[PDB]
Amino acid sequence: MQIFVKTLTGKTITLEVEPSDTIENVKAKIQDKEGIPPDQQRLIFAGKQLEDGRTLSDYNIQKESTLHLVLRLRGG
Repeated sequence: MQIFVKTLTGKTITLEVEPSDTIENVKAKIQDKEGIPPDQQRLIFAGKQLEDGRTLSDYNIQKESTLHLVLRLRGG
């Protein structure tokens, strides 16, 4: 399944992942493309932060959805 990722810079990028992918493996995909360490990024959906070791299936995230990519800093 594919989806779109939106950052604070208003950048939109599409990623290919499996519904059984772990928040880790997925972060790895993000790091590989954005080169941003996973320890500096946080992923949130449905107002909830994804926990490490869990699969997407855990979080009813279906195909073609918008994921929120937040950096280490909460904001300005």
